[PDB]
Amino acid sequence: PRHGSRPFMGTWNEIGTSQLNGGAFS
Amino acid sequence: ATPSMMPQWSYMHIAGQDASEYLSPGLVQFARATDTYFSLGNKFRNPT
Amino acid sequence: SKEIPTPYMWSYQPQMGLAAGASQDYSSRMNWLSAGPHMIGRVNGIRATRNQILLEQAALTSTPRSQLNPPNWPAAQVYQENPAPTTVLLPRDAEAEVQMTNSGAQLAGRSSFTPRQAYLTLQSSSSQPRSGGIGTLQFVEEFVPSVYFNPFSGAPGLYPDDFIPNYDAVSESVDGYD
Amino acid sequence: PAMLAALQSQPDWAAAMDRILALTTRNPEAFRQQPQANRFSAILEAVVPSRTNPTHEKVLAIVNALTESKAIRKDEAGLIYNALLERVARYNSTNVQANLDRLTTDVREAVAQRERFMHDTNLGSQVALNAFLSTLPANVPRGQEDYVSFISALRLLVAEVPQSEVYQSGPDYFFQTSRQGLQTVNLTQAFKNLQGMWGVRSLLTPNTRLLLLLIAPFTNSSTISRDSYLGHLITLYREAIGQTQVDEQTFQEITSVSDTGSLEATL
Repeated sequence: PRHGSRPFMGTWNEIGTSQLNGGAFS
Repeated sequence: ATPSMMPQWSYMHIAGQDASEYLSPGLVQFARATDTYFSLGNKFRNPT
Repeated sequence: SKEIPTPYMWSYQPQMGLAAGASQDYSSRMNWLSAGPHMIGRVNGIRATRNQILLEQAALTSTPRSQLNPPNWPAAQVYQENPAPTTVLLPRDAEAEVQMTNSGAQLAGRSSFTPRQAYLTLQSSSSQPRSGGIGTLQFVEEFVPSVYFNPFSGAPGLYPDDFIPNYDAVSESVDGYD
Repeated sequence: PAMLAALQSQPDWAAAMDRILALTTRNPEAFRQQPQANRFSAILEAVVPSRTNPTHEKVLAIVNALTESKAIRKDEAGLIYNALLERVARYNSTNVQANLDRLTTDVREAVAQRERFMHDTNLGSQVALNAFLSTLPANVPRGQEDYVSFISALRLLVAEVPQSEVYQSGPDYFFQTSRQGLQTVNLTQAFKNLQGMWGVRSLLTPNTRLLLLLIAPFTNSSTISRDSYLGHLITLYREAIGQTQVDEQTFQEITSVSDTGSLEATL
């Protein structure tokens, strides 16, 4: 079973404003 | 030796000179040639 | 008030390296009320010599500071442990082993295959030196018996206020919950 | 005590129209990329700036000043602040709202005296001493006039050791401290036992000896001659201070080479 998989220098959600899914808000 | 309380003990001869060197040589000599009829060696503590 | 005062001994906490409490010499003191002014004039003076000895051995052994019992000794006045570089004699030639094991059949139950061998001198002391709290062999070096040549003679402020055991020098307050 | 009010509130406009306009240096391509919601909520600011209400800020610029000198205790700047705000929220006006401004931009600048207060201890060291020297006897003691040199060495000591060297007047008797720690509290109205030997060639209670040992370092060829006792002792105390420095470095060396040990053949 093997995974490796790429895309990992971190993530963005850049600032001056913040992250996605909402935190709290239907 | 404890420098803080060294004088404190030599005061009471708890530590320091023996009972043959902290008395005036006159008494040390006299009491030496008397411990046959008037013992004096037991009253003059000797520290250890 | 008084002057040949009777040194204030320093207590220890084998816990946090900093010291703890302080109090006049609770026990070790003569009883001269059975004495007249021929040795009450010498006890007074033997105690003065004790005070002078304490002063000299304080100014000669201590490391000049600004707070009697510092709340956290800096990382440069606390006796640090400087061990010696540990030297392990790496007991084999890795290249030689791997090579022969791949070759021939050596399963290999100094060395005979190759006369190569090298030490691996490491570092031994630490990464970040210790900071807070001194050991016993430093307590009896830093907090020499403290002689208080005058009693609490001043405003609340100026007063060795590192003596009261229930002092929190961090917040200059007496702790509670007792 | 102001930027501590600035760095406790007030999260500029030049820095905003320097970034939207893309006139920065490091990353000019910063404001362009934001969502077109932000870029329309920062362009209508450096196009028509929104007013502010500074009262709180500079009022908080006054509390952070009081509680750092010492009035309003640290734990009361939640009643003091509300009280000040409500007073200045009543009588407010370009009258007060300015009278503050001056107070807040002067209290943080008129701090030099406070600095001086702790740089010549001209709060409880020289004002007290130059008061105590006025309670001394007349300045004409009988025996000698080495008096003045000593009494001047005292002032020099108090002026060149800012550490604390406070001079209390703990009732009738003014007493010299050697440090806020205070483990050398010597009584300075109890050297009217040196208005004895001020001029001669076992009567010194160590309290006097304590003062001598305390100032000695700051005496040179001043208290001088073989003015008895007072002369020598000062010289002998200085000699002992030098020897104590010698022994201090020696003991640190001998304990770094490696128990009483050094303490015996040093003392």
